[PDB]
Amino acid sequence: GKLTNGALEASNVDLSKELVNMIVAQRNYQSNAQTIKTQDQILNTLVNL
Amino acid sequence: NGAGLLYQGYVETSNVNVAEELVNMIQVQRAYEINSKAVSTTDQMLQKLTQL
Repeated sequence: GKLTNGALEASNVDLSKELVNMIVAQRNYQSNAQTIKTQDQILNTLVNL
Repeated sequence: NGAGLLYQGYVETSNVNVAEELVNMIQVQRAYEINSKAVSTTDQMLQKLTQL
């Protein structure tokens, strides 16, 4: 393509899209933590008989 | 020829399931105790036979 002097290309990042994606990612991260806790207790009962 | 594939950066963990081992331990302990009880029964029977 063509060029243009006296100008620069931006970072093409929108905080609107990232903030909503950050919230979703955090919950997904929170959620999987339940499985470890669930798997931990489900094994604690068995070893303790 | 039926061989597998190679994945870099991975490792195959032991295929030991820690869940079933505990119930197997329970069953083994109970069976061993029952057999020991059978040994004790035989010994008691012979001892009371020979007490005459």
